[PDB]
Amino acid sequence: SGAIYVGNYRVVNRHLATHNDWANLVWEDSSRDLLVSSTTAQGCDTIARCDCQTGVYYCSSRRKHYPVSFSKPSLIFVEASEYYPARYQSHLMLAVGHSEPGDCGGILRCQHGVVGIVSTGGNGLVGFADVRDLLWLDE
Ligand SMILES: CSc1ccccc1CC(=O)N1C[C@H](C(N)=O)C[C@H](C(N)=O)C1
Ligand SMILES: [Zn+2]
Repeated sequence: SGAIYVGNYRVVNRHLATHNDWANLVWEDSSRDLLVSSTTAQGCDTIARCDCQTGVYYCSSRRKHYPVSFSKPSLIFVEASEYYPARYQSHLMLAVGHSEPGDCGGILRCQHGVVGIVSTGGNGLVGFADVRDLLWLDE
């Protein structure tokens, strides 16, 4: 679980969005596993606008932060799951690091701000949905 709170927006994994997220929907994209809902309170986070490929992410299944080197956002095949058919997920960045399904929502940050959230993983891999291209999150 986890979310980004920026301005009057809440960014979550689309597959973990609540009934309240859908009732306050701003934008969603199944191919990216992202959903953005509106909030009444002002957020605590800021978004990176950069091309960093290193950063630190929070791993709830270890209660720890880990440093990572990750690939640039790209179209990657993700096998069928409880929430999606087998498909290509876009804007996904992979890295070597521990993750389990419940780690989705953990934030990845670089020196410039929030980069994205955990969205996929595997046998010693962790994948992050990028948010740096969503320029409208800052206005
Ligand atoms: C950190 S996730 C992880 C980690 C280790 C091993 C397996 C996973 C699960 C994972 O990769 N999923 C893909 C995700 C998606 N973005 O399509 C939907 C997730 C779901 N709950 O249906 C399953
Ligand atoms: Zn950066």
